[PDB]
Amino acid sequence: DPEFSWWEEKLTHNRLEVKTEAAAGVTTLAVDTDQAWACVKGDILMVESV
Amino acid sequence: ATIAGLRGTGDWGNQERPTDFRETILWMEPNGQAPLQALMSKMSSQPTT
Amino acid sequence: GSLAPKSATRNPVKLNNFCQIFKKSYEITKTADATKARTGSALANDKKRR
Repeated sequence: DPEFSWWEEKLTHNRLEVKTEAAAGVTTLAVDTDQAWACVKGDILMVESV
Repeated sequence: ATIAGLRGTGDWGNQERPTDFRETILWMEPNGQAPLQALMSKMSSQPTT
Repeated sequence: GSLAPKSATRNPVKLNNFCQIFKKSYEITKTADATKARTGSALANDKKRR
């Protein structure tokens, strides 16, 4: 055909940003829109540093 | 990202999913007892100069 | 002895392009074709240039 197409896919980290400050002892965190869908039960998340 | 845990026919890209097609044309023609060129088939032929 | 977790997935991105028509023509008289030139045959030289 005079018009042709292709598909590309990237592999990326599972990175979340906490919008609302949470103190120690809080079991619920607020993240950016639709970011929590990637995570499921059993994932291990760790706070990152500069 | 889809979390539903079940990929379905709806959970695909814009043109990732073509449907099914029958790759031919079904033709309709006039029907009758005589051939299509009825007058011609019941006719003689002779050359002209 | 735990149970298996939930599942998730994603989709790629799409790109496309077009095709273009190119034309380049050469013309010569038959008399000039029949003649002999030191530089060689004129038609072949015109074909190479174009």
